[PDB]
Amino acid sequence: MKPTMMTYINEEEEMCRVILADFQTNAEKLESLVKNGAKEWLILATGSSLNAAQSAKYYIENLADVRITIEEPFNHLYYEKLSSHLDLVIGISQSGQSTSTISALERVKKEASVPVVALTSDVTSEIAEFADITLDIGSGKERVGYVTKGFTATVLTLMLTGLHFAYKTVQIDETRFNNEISAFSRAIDAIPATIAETEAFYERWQEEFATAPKFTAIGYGPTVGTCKEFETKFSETVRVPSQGLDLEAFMHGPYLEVNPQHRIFFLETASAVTERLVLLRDYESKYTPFTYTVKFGKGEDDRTLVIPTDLDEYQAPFLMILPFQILAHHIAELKGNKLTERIYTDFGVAMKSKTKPGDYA
Amino acid sequence: HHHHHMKPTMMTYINEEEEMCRVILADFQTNAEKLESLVKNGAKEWLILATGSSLNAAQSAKYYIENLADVRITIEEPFNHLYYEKLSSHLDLVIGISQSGQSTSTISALERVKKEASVPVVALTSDVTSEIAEFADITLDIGSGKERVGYVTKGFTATVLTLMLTGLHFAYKTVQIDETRFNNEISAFSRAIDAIPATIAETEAFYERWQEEFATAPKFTAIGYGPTVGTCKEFETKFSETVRVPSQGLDLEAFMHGPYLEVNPQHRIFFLETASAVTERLVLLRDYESKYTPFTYTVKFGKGEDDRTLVIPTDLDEYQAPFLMILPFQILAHHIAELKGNKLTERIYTDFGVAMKSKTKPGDYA
Repeated sequence: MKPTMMTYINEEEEMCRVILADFQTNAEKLESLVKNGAKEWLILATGSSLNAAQSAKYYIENLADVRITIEEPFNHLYYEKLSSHLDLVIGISQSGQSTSTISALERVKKEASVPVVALTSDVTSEIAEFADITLDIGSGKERVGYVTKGFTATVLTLMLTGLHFAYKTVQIDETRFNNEISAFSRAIDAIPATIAETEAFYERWQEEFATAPKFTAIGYGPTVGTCKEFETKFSETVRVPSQGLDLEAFMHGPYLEVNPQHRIFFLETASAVTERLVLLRDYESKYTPFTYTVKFGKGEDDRTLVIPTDLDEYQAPFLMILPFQILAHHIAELKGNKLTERIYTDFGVAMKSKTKPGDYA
Repeated sequence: HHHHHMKPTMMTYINEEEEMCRVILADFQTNAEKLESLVKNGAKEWLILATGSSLNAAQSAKYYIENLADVRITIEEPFNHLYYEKLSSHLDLVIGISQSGQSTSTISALERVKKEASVPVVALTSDVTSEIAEFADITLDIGSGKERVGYVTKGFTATVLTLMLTGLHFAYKTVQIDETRFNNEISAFSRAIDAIPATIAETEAFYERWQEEFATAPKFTAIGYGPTVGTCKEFETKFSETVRVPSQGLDLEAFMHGPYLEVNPQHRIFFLETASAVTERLVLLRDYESKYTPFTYTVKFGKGEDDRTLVIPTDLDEYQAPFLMILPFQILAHHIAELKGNKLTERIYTDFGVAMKSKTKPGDYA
């Protein structure tokens, strides 16, 4: 039997337990390159790796004295200038085989003396050549190309690395450090219940998904990274048009597209701007009956998928993606998309975007 | 006087672009000087705060400006910026852009910058008397006048041109390009403006040739790279608002890390082709996807391979290209929307901006 996305989703709980138990050693490796701190970071990543970076960015910036810029690497190589104020560069590629990410790091290594870290699931892959250190996201080899556990591993590894960096640079104290670890431990404990809740939600609403012509996920701040990975996952698997959007970006064009067949997910986190999400959900629910909320802790009705733990908005993207990983798989299979039958398998090599054929079952 | 049958349409405003651009070109040195008065010691790090079509305009002009001047431009969504971003210690200039000047996100993000930092702030808008002007040191007019259709066309074009010409003048004034280059750039934009009517006509011919392929299109994609990613984002905004089927503007290489797996034989895919270091990558992708959807099209300058290419009849380089490369899509958005029966003069969701707290006032729409 070939693995499926569910194979890997079911492996996330233990994988994250291990990452949380062992994160200080990778963080120490990174810290040793920037012993006086590193105020300005550049992350070079594409696809789910870029979405992972976007998902972790504000958690890191909230705790550490750090500003993170995230750039698509092909664009970066050919069109961007390097900042003279850069203190650390991180390249992220789960496979370590995306040519754009590799090539962008090579350019940074050739042009600047800034420390370069690679983050990957295969520390012997091609990306390692152009980094001072190469760190392991802790996923192992994921043999389904519609990445689930590897995305989650990247997000958690980034967050915990930033957490430790904040502590080592004396931006937070031991109590805050430990309380953050406790939050992640509780979230990991909630993974099976989160899977169960998503199963229940899917079973309840499956008739609304079978012929849905369009999906949209709306988030804000940290959860824009979750919306981008929703987009990537749904596009690749469900294969109907799917969009992940910032709440306020939505208000300057996308709202005009809404029709009564749109299926729209609202990602709700506790924040200074939640009232704006509530206004928009109430408004759009008048025009489409196919609205859903994903949120933490509390729920009000059966159109809300309640993740049974509490995370703050910065931590939230670690677990907020999980329901969507599952829904992408289940809705794709419902539509008859047969996800173990691979498609466009010659593309990465033909297009010069991958060093090798995908190592997928 | 409201006359229901005499309302302006997207075509009204498209048809005003040529004359509007002549006037912008005539007068560009004045706005540029106003900006330059705020950054006399130089300005290497710029932040542009803008949303929607204003953001897409910034993205469309960014690499033109960076190619001529030793400047780095960061473009940020203003709501997100206000609530989630830190300011760089190294920022030299902030530009807020809003065509109406009434987008609360952009206004509030500038307010934060005015309250927290001493960095000069410029606002670019069609209405210099609007709310955005409160939170800028100087407020510059994009030169469009009042556009009373929500699906902006001329205003978008005015913003891209105003940004490019401002950056051109900045580069020349600061002795980063020579007089020959400065004058050659003005001539390139003048030729492009003069090519607007022919570009309209070519787009009409292309639309007439392929309209049957657009009528029942369920998904559109536009693919670009470097400068033309801005054009792709404005394609996405315009098509989503008017044609109202899922419409995506994508970077060439980003397409290769997820979107390619969505392709099916109903996808209508536009390839934006400019001369560049990376055009061979676009050729590879077009040839590959043409095996899996029959609905492929190219938009390019100068000359074209076949009748599935829309040929914009002037010579613009890749950095200048986004000024004119949007024009065919503005026309196509209109025409395809109307073909689909979408009745664009019938306003929709008109309570939204005020109810959602994203606009300070109702839209001034015909």
